[PDB]
Amino acid sequence: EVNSCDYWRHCAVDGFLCSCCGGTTTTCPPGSTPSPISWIGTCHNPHDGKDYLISYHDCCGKTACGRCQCNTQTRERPGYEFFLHNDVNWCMANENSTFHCTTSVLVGL
Amino acid sequence: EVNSCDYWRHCAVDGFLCSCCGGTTTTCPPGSTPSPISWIGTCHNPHDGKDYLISYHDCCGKTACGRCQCNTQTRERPGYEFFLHNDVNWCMANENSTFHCTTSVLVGL
Amino acid sequence: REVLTGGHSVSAPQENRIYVMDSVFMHLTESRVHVYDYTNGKFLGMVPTAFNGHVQVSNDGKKIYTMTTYHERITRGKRSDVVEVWDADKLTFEKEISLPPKRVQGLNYDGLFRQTTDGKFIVLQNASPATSIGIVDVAKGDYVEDVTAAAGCWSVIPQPNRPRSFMTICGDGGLLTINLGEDGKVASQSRSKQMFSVKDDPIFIAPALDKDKAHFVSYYGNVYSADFSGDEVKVDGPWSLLNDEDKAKNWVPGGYNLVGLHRASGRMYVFMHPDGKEGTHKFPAAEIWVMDTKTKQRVARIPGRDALSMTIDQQRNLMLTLDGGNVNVYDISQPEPKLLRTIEGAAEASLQVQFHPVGG
Amino acid sequence: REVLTGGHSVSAPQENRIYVMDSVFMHLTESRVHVYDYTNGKFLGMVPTAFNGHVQVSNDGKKIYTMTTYHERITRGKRSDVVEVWDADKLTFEKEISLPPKRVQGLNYDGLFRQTTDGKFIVLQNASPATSIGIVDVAKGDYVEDVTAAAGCWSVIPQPNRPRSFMTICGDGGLLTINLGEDGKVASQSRSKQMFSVKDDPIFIAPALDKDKAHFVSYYGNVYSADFSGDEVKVDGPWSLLNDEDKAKNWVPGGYNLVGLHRASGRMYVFMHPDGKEGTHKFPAAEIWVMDTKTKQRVARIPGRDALSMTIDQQRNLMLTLDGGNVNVYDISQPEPKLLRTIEGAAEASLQVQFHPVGGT
Ligand SMILES: N[C@@H](O)Cc1c[nH]c2ccccc12
Ligand SMILES: N=CCc1c[nH]c2ccccc12
Repeated sequence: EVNSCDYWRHCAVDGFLCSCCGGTTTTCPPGSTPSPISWIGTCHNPHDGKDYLISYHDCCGKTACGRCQCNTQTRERPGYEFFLHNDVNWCMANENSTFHCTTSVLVGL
Repeated sequence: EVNSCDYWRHCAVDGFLCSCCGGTTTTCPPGSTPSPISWIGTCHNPHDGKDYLISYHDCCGKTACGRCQCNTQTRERPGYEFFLHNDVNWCMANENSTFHCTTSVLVGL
Repeated sequence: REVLTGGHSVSAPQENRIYVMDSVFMHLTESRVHVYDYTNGKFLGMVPTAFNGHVQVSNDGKKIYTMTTYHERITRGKRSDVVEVWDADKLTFEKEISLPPKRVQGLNYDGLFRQTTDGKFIVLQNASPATSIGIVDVAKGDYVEDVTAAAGCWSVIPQPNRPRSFMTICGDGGLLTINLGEDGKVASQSRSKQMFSVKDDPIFIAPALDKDKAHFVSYYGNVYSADFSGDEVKVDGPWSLLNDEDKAKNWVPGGYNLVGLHRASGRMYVFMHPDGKEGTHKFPAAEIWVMDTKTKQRVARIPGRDALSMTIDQQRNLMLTLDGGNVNVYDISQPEPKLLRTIEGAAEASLQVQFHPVGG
Repeated sequence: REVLTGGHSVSAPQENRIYVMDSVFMHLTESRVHVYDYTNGKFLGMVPTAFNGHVQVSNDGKKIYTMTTYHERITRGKRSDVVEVWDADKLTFEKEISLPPKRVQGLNYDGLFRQTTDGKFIVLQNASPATSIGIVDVAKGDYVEDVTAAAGCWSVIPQPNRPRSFMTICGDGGLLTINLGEDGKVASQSRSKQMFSVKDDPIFIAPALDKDKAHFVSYYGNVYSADFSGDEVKVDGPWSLLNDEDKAKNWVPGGYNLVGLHRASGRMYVFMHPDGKEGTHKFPAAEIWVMDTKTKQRVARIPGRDALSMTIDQQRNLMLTLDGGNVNVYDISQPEPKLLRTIEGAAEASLQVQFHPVGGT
């Protein structure tokens, strides 16, 4: 379920799901570094019926994972609403900006 | 017909045909550099029935062309007959060794 | 005996050339520009652009500019963000221009990497993630200005009626105009009134750009305009792309570089799809709509061929569309576009195609 | 509520791991190693290896060694050929060892990037295009010097019965043996008699490697043998892989890393295809044949699944095969191999898979 682009909390992922890349929804694959910054999505949880803030931190410093590419756009907005925008590399400020995969971290309601 | 892997002069090409890459059988695509060294193949001319030496100089210093990949092996031999061998990068001694595409240069009978 | 030679120029005339920016997202450190002849689909050559390159051709047609990021050991070591100048005909590297390590890394929207109308300055988007606009002096081969006044704004829309002016879209729903001096430093600036509601009717950043005005389409199919015939930009809108029947089937725009303007006629081209709802703003085109911007009504609609991005050549009356891998070539000399050919396999993952400039 | 973390180790234990060297030929500057769990097909992580990377695991199973080429600006600027040392469990970079700018650039045959039996030296093929063998001192993190004696030879076959000796195949059709000193320099050497006719019966370079001997197959389905139980290598062959029926249908070997030896049983594994002729030596396997090297008879044949390369695990009695993109896992504890599973999409363009070492002392 979590490895599917349709999984509820992946609603604003543009990238490869880290859970298909040797990591999980909340951990970077070995040898890849979390981004301190991210875009944010608001996603609806069909199970409990509530909406949640999801932080899409990237994992960085390794070349493209290539697995489970997703391009979902719920509530995503262009770069003049920068932290809602997912057509930029959220690895952009890491020590190494090479993009590896995207995580989907639950923040709160 | 020169863009096909079956073309007679391409009988020991392992790489992308330069003629599909903005070059010709005997010229490198713009901004790629010929290798001074090459593997050699002996190919049968289906018209006059004679065998010809073909020199497979690479074009180098640009990333993979990606078009018209061929892997033909007529009279190809392993690395202990080094200049008959096509599983190595004949760009290896160029100022930039990145492999772009392979030419098929007619030497003679 | 035959002899292999290098040093050759591109085999087709400049006027035949198009540039397909292939992100190669699956292997993004080996992005490149593929150069094609649009008249016959022939592959002419390529320019390597390392990690997530961006590309534009100089306004005078003589050079290709790329923007990219290197690291000493790719995935580790010191970062170098650069602009490179390449010869357009030899497809060879000429010069590297150092940038601060904050050039935008992101999908290839046109407005992230542009130039002034006079061709003397390259104008590029930065994100650290704080946004600013960077200015490169082409003659000097130098980064000369960092426009921090553009913080909280995004993308560059050059004004074709002024030599060194451009606009950017800001978080307040208005436009910031920057006028550069002959040294590339900001000479003056101005801010428009609110053009669109950011919260209620967000626009796509891609302009349908005329000589003295620009149109933008919104997530809900409205059109906004910015008139820059004067020093102060005048803004208006919305008008709707949609009639009642269109609304009933929930038609909305979608794509990336999703609009274009044919300047002689005023026709605006837009990728559209039915069953629009939250989250469909990047969907492939079901149709291309052709809008008369004077009457503010649709004049034609044609199959979209799943296209995501487009570009227009004014002088040959052409539109290219691009579905990520394939480029379609259309004749737009009459109100209904006519499909001339498709170039299959032009890229693995491209969201941007551009013609070689012929205007000078 | 949740917090993103890095610094994690590979989730499956070492004994489950395999390494698929993906050349990514279409984008050869972004080659990498994909780490998979062979028991369930799970992707575990990866190591980036830049332009045409090569890879091996340290004999002790602690480190991954890669070999690659960088340039300051990829397609221009100064060249750096390197070996890199990576932690196997964290999949993180630890050390770069500088090489002379002539490491072999080529497809991923095992014998281009190897190590001595004692693990103290990395032993690699150079080509400038003049050939030599390069020696890296693992403890020092240094390049030693070229083995120039190996000019006109190709590839590295370690001698599993000696701590720092290896062989290479030469253009005269014999083997050159190199015995290193404790410092990684050549201490002694010897050259065998001609093993095979280079003109009339060229061999594939991939050894079927035993502890004190190695077997090689030829373009025409013959087998040659090198026995290095003594200080001088004794060479023999050919015998034929082919019975009369086989010969009638023109069966010959084909592939890249195309042979394997199960040491305990003496079974040799070979990719084979029918209708052989000049130019078919790299054709995908129609079948895998299992040969008894003691009786010199075939004991099994099974579908090839278009495989091109293989590797054998002595410790778990397994064989992996690889068709360029997919990895097949076989139980080889009996004469007839049994297919356990296939891992689809393990690579885009791989000609080499290797197990994480278990045991092996
Ligand atoms: N989640 C994003 O960082 C993945 C991405 C989207 N567009 C990009 C451009 C360059 C690098 C990464 C990306
Ligand atoms: N003409 C042979 C191209 C080639 C064959 N194998 C290679 C490995 C690395 C780089 C290039 C190559």
